[PDB]
Amino acid sequence: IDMPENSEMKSMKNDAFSQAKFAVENYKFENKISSHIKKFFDEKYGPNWHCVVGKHFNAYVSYDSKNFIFFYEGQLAILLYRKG
Amino acid sequence: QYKTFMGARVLWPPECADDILEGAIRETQDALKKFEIAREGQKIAEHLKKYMDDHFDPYWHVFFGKNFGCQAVHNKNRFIYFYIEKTAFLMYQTQ
Amino acid sequence: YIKNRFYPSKIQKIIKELFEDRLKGVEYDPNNANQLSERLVLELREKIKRGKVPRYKIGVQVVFGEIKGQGLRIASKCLWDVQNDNYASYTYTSEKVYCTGIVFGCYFE
Amino acid sequence: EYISEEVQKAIDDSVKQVFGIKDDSSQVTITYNKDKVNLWTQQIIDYTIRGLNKLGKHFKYCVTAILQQTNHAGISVQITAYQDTNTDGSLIQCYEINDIYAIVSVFAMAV
Amino acid sequence: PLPPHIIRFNDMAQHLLKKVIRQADVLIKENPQGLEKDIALNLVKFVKSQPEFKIGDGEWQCIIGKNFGCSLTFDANVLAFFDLLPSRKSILLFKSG
Amino acid sequence: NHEPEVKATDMEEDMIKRVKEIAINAVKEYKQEKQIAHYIKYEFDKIDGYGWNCIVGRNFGSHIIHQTKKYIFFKINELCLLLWKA
Amino acid sequence: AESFILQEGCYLLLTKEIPYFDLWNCQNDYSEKIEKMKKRILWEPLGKQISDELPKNRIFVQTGRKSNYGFDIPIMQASYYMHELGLRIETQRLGWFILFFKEMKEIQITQKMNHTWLIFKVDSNITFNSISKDTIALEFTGDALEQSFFKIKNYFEENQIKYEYQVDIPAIFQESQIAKKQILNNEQFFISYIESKQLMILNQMKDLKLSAYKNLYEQMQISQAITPVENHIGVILVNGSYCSGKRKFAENLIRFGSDNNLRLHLYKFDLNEMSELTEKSYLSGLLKFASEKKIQNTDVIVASVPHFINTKILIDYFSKSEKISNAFYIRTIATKININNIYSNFNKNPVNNVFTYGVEGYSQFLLLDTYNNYDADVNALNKTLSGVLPGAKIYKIMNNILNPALAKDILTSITFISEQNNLNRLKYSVQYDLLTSNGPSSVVFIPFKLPILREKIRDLIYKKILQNG
Amino acid sequence: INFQDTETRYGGIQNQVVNINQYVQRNPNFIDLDN
Ligand SMILES: Nc1nc2c(ncn2[C@@H]2O[C@H](COP(=O)(O)OP(=O)(O)OP(=O)(O)O)[C@@H](O)[C@H]2O)c(=O)[nH]1
Repeated sequence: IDMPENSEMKSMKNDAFSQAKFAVENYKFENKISSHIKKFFDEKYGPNWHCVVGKHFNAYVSYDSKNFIFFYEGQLAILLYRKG
Repeated sequence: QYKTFMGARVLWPPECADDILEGAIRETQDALKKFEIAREGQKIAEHLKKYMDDHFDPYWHVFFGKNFGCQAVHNKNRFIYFYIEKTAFLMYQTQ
Repeated sequence: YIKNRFYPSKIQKIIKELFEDRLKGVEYDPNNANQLSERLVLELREKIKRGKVPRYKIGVQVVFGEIKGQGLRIASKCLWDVQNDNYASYTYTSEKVYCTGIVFGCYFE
Repeated sequence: EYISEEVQKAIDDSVKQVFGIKDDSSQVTITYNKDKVNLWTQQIIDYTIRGLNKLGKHFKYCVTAILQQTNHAGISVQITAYQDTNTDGSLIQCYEINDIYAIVSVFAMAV
Repeated sequence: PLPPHIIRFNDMAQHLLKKVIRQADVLIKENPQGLEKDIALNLVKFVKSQPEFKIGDGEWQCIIGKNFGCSLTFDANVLAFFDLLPSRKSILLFKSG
Repeated sequence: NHEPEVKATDMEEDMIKRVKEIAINAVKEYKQEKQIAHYIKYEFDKIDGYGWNCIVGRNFGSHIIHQTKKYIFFKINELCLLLWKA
Repeated sequence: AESFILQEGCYLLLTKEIPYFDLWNCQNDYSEKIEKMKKRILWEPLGKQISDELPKNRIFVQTGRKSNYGFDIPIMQASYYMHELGLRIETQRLGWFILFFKEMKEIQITQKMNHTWLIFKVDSNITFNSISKDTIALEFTGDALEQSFFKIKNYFEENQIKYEYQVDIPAIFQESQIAKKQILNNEQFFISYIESKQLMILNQMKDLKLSAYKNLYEQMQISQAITPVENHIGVILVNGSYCSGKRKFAENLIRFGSDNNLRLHLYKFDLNEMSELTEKSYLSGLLKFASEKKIQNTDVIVASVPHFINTKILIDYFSKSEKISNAFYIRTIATKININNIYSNFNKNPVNNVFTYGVEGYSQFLLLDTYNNYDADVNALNKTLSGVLPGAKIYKIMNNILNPALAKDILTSITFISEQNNLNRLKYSVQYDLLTSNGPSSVVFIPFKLPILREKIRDLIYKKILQNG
Repeated sequence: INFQDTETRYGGIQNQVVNINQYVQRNPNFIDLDN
């Protein structure tokens, strides 16, 4: 229902979905999931990212423009954004 | 083992400075108590991060709720993680 | 069993206000330097007498000198259980002076 | 159940064995260096505490050290404790070779 | 009283630094938007002007940043590096050796 | 990982290549900013006398001078390396 | 038809980038039926889903052993059209084809690749059934991912047919050749070999048999190195034409005891022997020094060769003479060039052997000495030297001053013994030819004890120099 | 727990001013600064 945006052309927006859904099935604890998403996105694009996973949580963060992606993945919610 | 503190359950040995810790520990239940309730969401964490940026160093992130979990890099010795009455609170700084 | 505990920021403050108001940008006169240390060391000890730490044991130490295009290293190492015993320290330098005080703490038991 | 003179002997053993050389030529070949000072400080303290742990005494120690480059600046070193009359104590020592002015300050406390 | 600040590393006599602080603060207010080029340009062209600051081996350099690291063969007399607390800009001033 | 690339430069060809080689070696060897700058500075102080200056980072701007044929600013994998003489 | 080069061991096909096999489709009759698919009527096995266009998508048809030979079917560009149970693929090269979701035997998908892929197997392939090996990979890109790949995934769930994830790169992508050039995104070794054999033949037709074969390729993978000889003596020479300023540089070097060598033996000259030296007597001189000082094996020597002796016969004697090799070996060779002494005459002309002492094989390092020289001229010279000598380590000294890092780099670095330079120096025998004569007539010395007013020295330096032409 | 006691001591070091070869500042010095 909510989809905060990022850069154009689906360089990044397209990548995150495809990766997240390998991630959700392949593990059970959030630890390996968030670690896996962050560990991939550091190698591909940028030097320091931040990721959150869960069914329910409040949050409010500072970041770099057009690098904030938030999406409801299945029952879970996944949050991702660069910083640093 | 989540040792008890006069605020709430905090994982020890602490990975944050004592003054910063005490500030967080007292501000959370003060700010909850005075004119704030559990029904409201974002407008808490709003105030918490504002309070930290006013006095302490400028760049903070706050995450709290009833279920989540994260890995994250952060400035050295600037990690606050605590439960209070089955509610997880997490905060950290980045340059 | 340690209900009351030693925290670094308190002594950090305490030494902070002691040093500036007492030193007041003084110069390094040889005839009085050693004994300058003697007054303010005991003054310090008096302050930590009201530092609110019953069993923590207080091995004060001070350094006082003049900087003259001069390189210096001062460092220390500890032997204590982290859960209880802890330390604190402060430095303070003007254009030609430097005074630095370290305070130990060991919970008696 | 100790004697502080023996503590001083152990410290002297450490410092002399580590850098101190009987023939006085290499200690001029080893002057104060900006690069090497860190290794020297950490190595001195580590070897000294190794010597201190060779002692099986149940007492409880702590260490401090100072390295001054030249005599011109001058310095004051002072101790003041709050401890036991019977067993507790402290110790100091000053040390010199050619252009290195070293000091050690130790505290020994019971339990 | 000076505007508040943090001295990470200074080597010139304090008065030179005081002048630097006052001008830098008023300028940073004067140019609160744009690029840090302009801050460097204006700061140099002021600093290059005064009959003070007479002695120079090479000549003036001013660098601004929020994240970097550096190695510099500065002239042994003059070098400064500090930060302006409202904005937290790490500002570096020296003469080329 | 990727090769370097000059975003702004003033050098001769043979001298562009040497800084290429040394930047790759420096990043392969050390892992910290002041260490990188210190190493490159030493290498070009060995090869061309005294008076090199180098600033490495991710966020900075500059007003400087140099000798006319001795300035370069190039980027490697989102790292901005600036180098100049005098 | 084809055109190639064939040298000795291997050959090079000049034209390989043109694919051996390619085709196009010239029959529209069947494609027209698919092309025109009216909307309002539907046919069940396809479904009815609507997708405007899915451009920029790639199709790979796998080929087996024939691909390794160089015969392969190329990668097609294509777009897709989606329906509830089928997929209408538009290939630019081959037309409109139909994919039903029952044909797939096994399934894999990969997150490793830069774009998301979908591999599967089908019994009957679209192309010639004879050559193909009946596995098909379809890439998805851009909007296709959200629009198609994920809907197909839902279909797989509902049927419970097994879908697998492959972490590593698929084997078939590694098997082929066009696969290699599309996943990535030798000849210079060929060129180096040809020029190497040209130079070796230039040395001597009879003696140009160092490797002269596939053993040369074993030198390509000779990167890893190791060598160290104990109980011997490491010499660090210093070449340089006359009036290059080598003696005092060597003395500046010997003062470096700080490094981990710590003990090193000077070599000391004086001018009166210096007149009467010869290549042969040199060797005896070093042996005499070794006996005189009772030198241990660890320590090293700093000897400064005059200009008149020629290093070629010296290396000949190092390798040939028994005793010398029994107790001596060469660490490294340094050199010297002076900008002020570059030219022999006022008309541009070079003094003897300036740009032949720096050859890559024989002299490791090249140093410039400059005093009171404008910077621009020095830089121009830098370019000329780099041009004359293809590869050399050029530094810059100002009036014989040593950076301590340079001193460490010189003193501790032994690389001359390494076999790589041992073949390199043979590659460059023709260029490093030095001709010089030593004799009573070539160089002479005259003792003289008397005082001299300076004006007539100016008479000499003016008249003899201007009229020397 | 009443555990009063007190002590003192002093270190110090020899004094000597040479001032013959004195007062060098290596003029083209180098340092390494970061943020
Ligand atoms: N005074 C002066 N020195 C120079 C000049 N050009 C170069 N030099 C320096 O002086 C040295 C020149 O060497 P020479 O004057 O030929 O005498 P040398 O140093 O004994 O050289 P060798 O005869 O080979 O041993 C160089 O190494 C430079 O360091 C110049 O124009 N004037």
